[PDB]
Amino acid sequence: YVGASFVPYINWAIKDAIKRGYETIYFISRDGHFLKQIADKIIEIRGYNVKTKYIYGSRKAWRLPSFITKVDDETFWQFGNFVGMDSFEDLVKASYLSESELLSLFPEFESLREIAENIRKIFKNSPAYHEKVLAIAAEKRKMVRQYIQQEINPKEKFAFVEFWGRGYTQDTFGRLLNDAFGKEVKNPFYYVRSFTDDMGTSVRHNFILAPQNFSFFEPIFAQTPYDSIPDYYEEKGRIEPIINHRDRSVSDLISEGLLKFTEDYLALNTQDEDYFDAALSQFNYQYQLNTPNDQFICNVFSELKDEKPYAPALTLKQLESITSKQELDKLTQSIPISLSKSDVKVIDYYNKIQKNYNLPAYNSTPMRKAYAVNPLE
Amino acid sequence: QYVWSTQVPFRVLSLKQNSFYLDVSFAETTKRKDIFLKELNEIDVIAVDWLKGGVPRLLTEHGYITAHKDWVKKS
Amino acid sequence: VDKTWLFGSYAWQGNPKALFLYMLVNCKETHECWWVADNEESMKSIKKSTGLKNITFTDSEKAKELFPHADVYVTENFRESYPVYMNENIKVFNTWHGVGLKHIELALGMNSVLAESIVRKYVRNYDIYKNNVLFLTTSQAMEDHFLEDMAISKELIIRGKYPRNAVYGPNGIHTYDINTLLPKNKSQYSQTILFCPTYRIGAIQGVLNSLLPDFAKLEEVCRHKNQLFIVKVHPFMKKDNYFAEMSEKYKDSEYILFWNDDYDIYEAFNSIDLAIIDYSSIFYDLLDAGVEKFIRYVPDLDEYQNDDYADLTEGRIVKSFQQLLNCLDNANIKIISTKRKQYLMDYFFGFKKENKSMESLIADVDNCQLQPKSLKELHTFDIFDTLIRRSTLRPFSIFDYVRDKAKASGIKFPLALTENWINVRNRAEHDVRDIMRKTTFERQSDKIEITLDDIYTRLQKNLLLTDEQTDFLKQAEIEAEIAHVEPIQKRINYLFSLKAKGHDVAMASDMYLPEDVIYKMLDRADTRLREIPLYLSSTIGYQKSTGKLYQHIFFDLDYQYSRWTHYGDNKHADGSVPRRLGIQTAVHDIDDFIPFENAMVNAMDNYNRYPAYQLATKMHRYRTQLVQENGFGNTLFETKYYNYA
Ligand SMILES: [Mg+2]
Repeated sequence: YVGASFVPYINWAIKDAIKRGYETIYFISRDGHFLKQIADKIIEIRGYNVKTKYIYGSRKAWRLPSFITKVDDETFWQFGNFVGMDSFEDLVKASYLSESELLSLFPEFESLREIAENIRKIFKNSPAYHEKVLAIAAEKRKMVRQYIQQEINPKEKFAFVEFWGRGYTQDTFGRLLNDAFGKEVKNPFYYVRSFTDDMGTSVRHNFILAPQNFSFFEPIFAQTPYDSIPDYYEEKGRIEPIINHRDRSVSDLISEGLLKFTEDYLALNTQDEDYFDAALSQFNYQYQLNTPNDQFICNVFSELKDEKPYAPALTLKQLESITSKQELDKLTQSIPISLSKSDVKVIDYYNKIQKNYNLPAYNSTPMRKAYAVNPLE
Repeated sequence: QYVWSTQVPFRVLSLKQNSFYLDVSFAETTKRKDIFLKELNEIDVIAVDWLKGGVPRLLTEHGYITAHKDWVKKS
Repeated sequence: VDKTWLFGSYAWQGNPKALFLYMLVNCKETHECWWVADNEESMKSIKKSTGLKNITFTDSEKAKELFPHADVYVTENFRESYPVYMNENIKVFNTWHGVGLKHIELALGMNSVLAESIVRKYVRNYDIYKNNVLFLTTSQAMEDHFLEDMAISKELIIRGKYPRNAVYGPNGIHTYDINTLLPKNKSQYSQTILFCPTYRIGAIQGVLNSLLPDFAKLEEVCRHKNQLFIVKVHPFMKKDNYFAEMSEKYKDSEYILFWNDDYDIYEAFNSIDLAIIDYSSIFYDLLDAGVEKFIRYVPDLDEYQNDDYADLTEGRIVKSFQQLLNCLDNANIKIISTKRKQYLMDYFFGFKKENKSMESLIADVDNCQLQPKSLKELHTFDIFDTLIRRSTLRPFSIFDYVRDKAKASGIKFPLALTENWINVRNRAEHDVRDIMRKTTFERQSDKIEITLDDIYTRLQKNLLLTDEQTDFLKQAEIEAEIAHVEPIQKRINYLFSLKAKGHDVAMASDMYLPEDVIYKMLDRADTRLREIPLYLSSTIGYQKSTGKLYQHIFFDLDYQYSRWTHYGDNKHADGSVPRRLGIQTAVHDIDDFIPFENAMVNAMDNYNRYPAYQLATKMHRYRTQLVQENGFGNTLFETKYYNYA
């Protein structure tokens, strides 16, 4: 499953970069670990002439420093920094400012310790806030600019290979590139898909041209053996990313499988390797995105810790404690998979309550294992 | 059993109290409930629109009516 | 009793209520007056609280008796629905809900949160609005403003006073004694203040908490002066927890009284000495009720600034809570100057000074003559599968054709593109659509319609195609769509018959093709169609599926129509959605294959799919002609179709 999901894409991207004349391919933090492993294996086997490098970063480590001369209005939009708040800690963290330092400017905010829209508005209305954020950003940008200048060779014709996103992170990183190299630096990003046109120096090469949402695959990438890069630091006069490691077992097995699959996949007798990449990708993405009762999507994928599972099975009392879709999303990231994993009585109760609580309609059947059925012990 | 003509418009008499539908499907949600075709009244039919199957519907300025011979009659 | 008047609104309030009470008192012999509530419980509440007996409710047997032969229907709004049995010649006395200098009704446009409701209201009841609504105007300025913002007949205007501002005077009407609601008798304060703030949009903390943070200091400053501070916040403001908290903390205070909204505050205007207002229309009402001391408490004047409030509102300015306290304690607020009150009263209620009375208003109404005009209708038409169709029926047939041309031209294409052209192109279109939907912020626009150029740009940029390939494919699709056009002659001739009857007709279509390609297709179906107005989604950016194209049509045309009918094939875009906008729909069925034809087409690969489309469409045309042209019976049709196919 994970090979079909990743390897054909990386193959397409590597071949497309060789075609477009890219000399170096950079893989960005977290999402780029497995993808760079795959690309290295492909280049080794096929003997392609292209270098690969790994770059550490993240939204948190790159958004604030990207504010060169202005704070992006996107920061105050539906997908800005004040998006996803669930508690007061979430609000204080999105604000960039401490609870005390923030409540000093917004006493009205002392309460609650629509709402998000008004919060974004009040944030947008303060020029002092804008200038303070700009100062903080110009200060945090020193280490990011030095990291870029030390890790990325600007005299080459290079590109970046990601997996999924809106494209705003790519825009901020391209702004950081321009500030670090002092010129209009074309940054092309490879995605499986993105929802935005080319903007400024950001160029976007997309693998699949279909209205599919690949956030689905975030759990797999979240098995990378270290947390999201929070920021940078300096030692030995060199800038380095803060890396707080995690256990390597899951990522070890995932990389084992991915490289086995790469070997097996490059050995296939294809009449047209590009067409097979495209066809296998189409089939595999369609299947994994529209098969919530699949044995392995149920028993393996949806059980990956994201630490709580991505879409675990549901219990009758858990559904008795819900009354909205918001409350249920806190319980699982995929209602179809969770239901396909739950007992028949749970499914029947969900059906009973869905018409009233306005929950998505469950249109699948319980998962039936297909191979290694029953306990093998 | 269906009353219709290739030559539109054409007058029809309402044998029974006939309802108006805003969709050839004659689905409940498309049946008008604000007004109806009174029994023994006449009305002009300005178009004949056919379902996917083989049943005709007679369009009036207020919506579709049935073509069944027990409910309408060409004048 | 000669005349019969019903009065209606969503609440026991307003000019409807004022005039209703004044007539039930001073017009018991010349008019029979009833109040129609929206439901039964509303009537029960009104009757329990007021003891009147001339109260019925909508669709009540009393209402079904009165409405068919009533004389006047008094309202404070352009109602969203009117009783279907309401008499043909009734006089809709629309006594508006306030005067001011803000846009309303049709002026709110398509960006308004009430756009759908406005379109529904007007599409439904334009005949009533234009031929039966006597709108009450109070001054020439207000009459001009309202005639600009609304669709009312200048001949049916009624000039006079606002009944709710001139009926509950000292010796006038009162359904309740004010002293029974106050801690002390009204003469038991040094004065009374009425605080009427407005519901502000962006409210981190409750609108009330931001305006009046510390109620303890307010009550202290009111005791020190022996004032009665009466708080009547906006309706939505009453939902906040701070409102209820402060109402409970001072539920039995001698100076801070949270007005019980179960009573009409207008009845008490004559008892109000001071008014603390911000941006609400009620100010003018107060000015018309005799109030003369005004405090404009506008802490949020920074927002409304940078855009005249100064010249058309009275009241000393106070922007800070501390300033409001200093003003309430200082007791330095003079009565409105004679010249300024004369100015404002002229500007806003000039037609008042014409010695206008309540009975004068009732006479002007009753003595009015309805001279209605017969209005034209509007008829919009879907294009694809309504006025025109495809010689191969299914849309994807086009794509098939295009692929076959690509693969046959000699220009080399990528295998993934040729062999999989159907999926490639359809999924690229839906991809571009999702991109539009997800980039409404980045584009600062709610329009989300795509164009053919967007689809082929996506394809070219992400498949690394040459300009030759992309232009070949795009021109092939355009030329194929044009060459496969066929007319649906009966609906075209019906459209033009409608136009010849004097109705206005137009076409509203959701399609990515450019407007010129659409016009070429129409011209190949029927040249006359080129002269009909066109609302193409690709040109406008709004679609019928979202209903936005219907709103655009409503606000773009000079809507003067007695009825709107939409003819189409889509159960949603041309049915559900338009019906939600109050539009009468005539939705027919799209052409479609039957089992044998479908299986034939579905059984072919790339080499044989287009001719299979041709043959299946020929079979469909044959059975169509047999059943719905020649009028054959079941057995004859079945025999002929079998022998053929
Ligand atoms: Mg259509």
